[PDB]
Amino acid sequence: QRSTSTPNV
Amino acid sequence: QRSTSTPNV
Amino acid sequence: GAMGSMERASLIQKAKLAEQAERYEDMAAFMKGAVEKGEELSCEERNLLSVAYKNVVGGQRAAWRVLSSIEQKSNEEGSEEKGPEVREYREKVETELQGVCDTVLGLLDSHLIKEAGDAESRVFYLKMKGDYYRYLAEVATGDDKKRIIDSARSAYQEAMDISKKEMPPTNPIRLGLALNFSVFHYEIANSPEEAISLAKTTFDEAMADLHTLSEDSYKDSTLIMQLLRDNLTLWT
Amino acid sequence: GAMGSMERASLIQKAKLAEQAERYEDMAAFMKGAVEKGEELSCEERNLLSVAYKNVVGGQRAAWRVLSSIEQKSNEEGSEEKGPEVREYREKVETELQGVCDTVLGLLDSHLIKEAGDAESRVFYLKMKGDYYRYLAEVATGDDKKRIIDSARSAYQEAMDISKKEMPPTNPIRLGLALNFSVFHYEIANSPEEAISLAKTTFDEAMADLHTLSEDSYKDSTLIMQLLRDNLTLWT
Ligand SMILES: *CC(=O)NCC1CCN(C(=O)C2(Nc3ccc(Cl)cc3)CCCC2)CC1
Ligand SMILES: *CC(=O)NCC1CCN(C(=O)C2(Nc3ccc(Cl)cc3)CCCC2)CC1
Ligand SMILES: [Cl-]
Ligand SMILES: [Cl-]
Ligand SMILES: [Mg+2]
Ligand SMILES: [Mg+2]
Ligand SMILES: [Mg+2]
Ligand SMILES: [Mg+2]
Ligand SMILES: [Mg+2]
Ligand SMILES: [Mg+2]
Repeated sequence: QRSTSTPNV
Repeated sequence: QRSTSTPNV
Repeated sequence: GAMGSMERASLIQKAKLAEQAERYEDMAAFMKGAVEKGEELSCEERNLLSVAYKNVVGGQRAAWRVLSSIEQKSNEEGSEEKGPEVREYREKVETELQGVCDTVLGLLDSHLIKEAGDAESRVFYLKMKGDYYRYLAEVATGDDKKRIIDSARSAYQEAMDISKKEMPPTNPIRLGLALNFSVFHYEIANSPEEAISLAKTTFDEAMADLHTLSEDSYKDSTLIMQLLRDNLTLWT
Repeated sequence: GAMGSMERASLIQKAKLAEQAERYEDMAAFMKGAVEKGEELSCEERNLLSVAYKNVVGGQRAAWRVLSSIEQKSNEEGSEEKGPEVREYREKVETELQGVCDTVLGLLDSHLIKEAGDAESRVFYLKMKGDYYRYLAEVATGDDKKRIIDSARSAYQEAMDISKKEMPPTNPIRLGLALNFSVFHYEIANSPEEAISLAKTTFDEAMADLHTLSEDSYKDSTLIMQLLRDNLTLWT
């Protein structure tokens, strides 16, 4: 599973 | 609500 | 054609890859290239063509509906009329949608339909022809709205006539055709009673033939029958 | 520029419409047009630019990962090596992705960053610069992989330095920057301990400043803090 970056919403 | 047509899958 | 230098088999392979990658505009371009090789399409290849263009036009239809709704709300006395931008952008998307439909109709006319001699192929392509005229009808307002509607009706009717003569009532192509023609009647032709009658007769005649099917064919047919039932529930 | 004839305000309005319609390639084109008018962007407009390009590149990244996976599986001894098509198509998508990154980096270099004098604007654009070098890094294999990685690091570091001097630890731009830089460290720079340390320190320093915030600002900050926590849970 990939790390989470800043989303759009 | 709109009628359902033949889907892709 | 940008795809003229690529092998037919490579185009088909890349269409399959594009599908996996959810790159439907690429998928459509690859399949257009494959059609333009001039050879007839197999069942699997016909499905690839359909999936690709349905996804492309589906995105366009969804966008057009969003923009049309905003435009209609904007063109009223309540909030504010914010200049030409919503109309301009709706028109842009509309024109792009019409272009995609014209492309698909062009492939069908040059020369998929005329070379299609088996029932499965011919009905499939005539259904597609009906579908893409129906998508044009969804956005038509001018001098040709009636003619566009009649073109869809005529394609669907020819497909129906062949399907009733040549295919069992459970055949998934026959079922999907009837489903879509019933949607045409309800949503486009302002003929809800025709829509309901077609859907009911199609469902019932399929039900009566299910006993002839293998497990896998039963799954295929009943999945489409469910959609007929969903529409009948919505319409009645 | 295809957008050179359109008013700035019309481009911004159409970007908002495109967002509603989920037409992110259009949204990006409209926002590129707006940037190319030469005026600085507002906060809302910076967000529109980011949303548009993140969605476009996000689709490309997802597609590239699917194709890369198929390619890697194809390039083994087990199934079958099916000629050049997977590599060719992965390369096409890769090149398109690199092009989008180059476009965004170009806007930042000409001339968003140099005109950005406020902390919020400058940090925002430097974070974006880091992000799009990071996306280039995800697909880089050649002579410049190291240099691409260093370019991302340098942009993120400059952004961090400004953010620590000029913004509170709860500022959403500062938080999102730190989040993304921590992802860079973990996923790109092979520095998981740096990633973990940055995420933990960022989270803790934000926690301690939450008491200063309004209800709405609290929501903004804590939403990003949750993402830091999710990564820390994944990484440890
Ligand atoms: C052999 C041939 O031409 N087959 C086309 C093939 C039939 C099976 N099938 C389906 O059942 C679904 N889609 C369609 C699409 C068009 C028509 Cl006319 C009928 C059915 C797949 C999911 C919904 C039903 C795919 C196409
Ligand atoms: C004033 C200004 O430039 N604001 C940018 C704005 C900050 C608020 N915001 C967010 O919190 C989300 N997205 C981003 C995007 C980039 C950065 Cl650096 C930080 C936060 C919106 C959903 C996730 C957080 C939008 C952008
Ligand atoms: Cl427009
Ligand atoms: Cl290719
Ligand atoms: Mg050949
Ligand atoms: Mg008023
Ligand atoms: Mg028009
Ligand atoms: Mg002007
Ligand atoms: Mg073998
Ligand atoms: Mg390459």
